[PDB]
Parts: sequence; C-alpha cells; structure tokens
Amino acid sequence: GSDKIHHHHHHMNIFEAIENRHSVRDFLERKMPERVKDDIENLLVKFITKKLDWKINLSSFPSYIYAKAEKHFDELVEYGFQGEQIVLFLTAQGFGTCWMARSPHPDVPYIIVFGYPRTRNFTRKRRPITSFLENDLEELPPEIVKIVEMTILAPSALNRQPWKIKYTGGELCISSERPVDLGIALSHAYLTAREIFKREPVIQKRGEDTYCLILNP
Repeated sequence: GSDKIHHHHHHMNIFEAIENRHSVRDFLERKMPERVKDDIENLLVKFITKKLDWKINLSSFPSYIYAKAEKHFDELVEYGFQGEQIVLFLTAQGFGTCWMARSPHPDVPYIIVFGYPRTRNFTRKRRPITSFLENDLEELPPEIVKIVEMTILAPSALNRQPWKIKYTGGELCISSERPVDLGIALSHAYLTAREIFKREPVIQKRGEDTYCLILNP
C-alpha cells in the first residue's frame, strides 16, 4: 500500500490531556495495532520508588493495560502514579480510558481499559475546589490554583475524590486513605507543576498517607 510518512496530529499538552480525559466504557474497535503497544512502551514514566512491570492486552475487547502490585500503601500509590501517566498519554493519542477494578489476575488492583470513544460529549461532576483545599483559595498564587484545578479533574474509584490538598509555599501536599487514587492525583500535580515551572518536581512521602511535591526545586 501507500501513505504519507506521517500525517500531522495536534499535540495536546498536559493541560489539554487532563481536560480531555473522561471515563469511557462504550467504545468502538476501529484500530489497535502493535504500534500503539510500541508507543506505550516508549513512554517515559516518572516513578517514586520502582517502575512497575506494565502489560498491555490487545487480544481482548476492550484492550487493557495493567501491572502486578502488592496490597501495601506505597506500592498502590506507585500503581496510581504510573498508571495515570499512561492514561494521560493514551488520552493525548486520542483514546478513551476507564479505570476498572476487574482484572483476570488476582494480584492486579485495577485494569485500565482503552480505545476509541463511541461518543464525544461527556459530563464532569466534581465537588467544589474549596472542599479539597485546606488553604483559602486566595492564599494561592496563580500557578497553584492551576495545579489544584488540574489535580481535581483526576479520576477516582467511584468518583469519591478522596483528596485533601494543602499548599505551604514551597510544596503542594496531597493526603488520602486511598493509595491508588492518591497516586492518580499526584500524577496530575506532578505533570502540571513540571510544565508550569519547567523544572522536575521532587516527590516525598510525608507520614502515613501524604505525599508532598516540592514544586520549584
């Protein structure tokens, strides 16, 4: 056959990926080559402690990604943190995603199913930003308002949005009893802060259920 070497595609930045990421259960089948497996494998992923062993199944409809994780707090934050990086990458490639607590393997916390959306439109229900924030919204400089807004758009199991967020000047801290959801939200804060400050944020565990991002290290 014949074809252009590359047709151009709009590169969506991190803000657009977060804003265009929606949970989709109803998909098409139009395409899912090994090329998209290749694309995922080449994705540079940030990790806190250890990089997980991500697996991609495209011999099932829907297609889904997953990895084995231990049922311990830090490893599940890792799963959420790395997993949402992949979700956002897939979003930017134009794929619908949904975090599924399904798994045919009994040591996998969630799968991430993906594919082309049947539908374009969606709805986004989130509690008010002030319900998440320990600070008065007015105590936040404009960069931080943006990071918090992008963090709140993160998905969470059953949309429970289990985050408490605190800005201290140097750091943005997210606490949650739900380690996977914590990791997911932390990925949004990390990726947007990286874009905003044009530096690599440092992620540090604080106490039992909090991770802080040193924003402009």
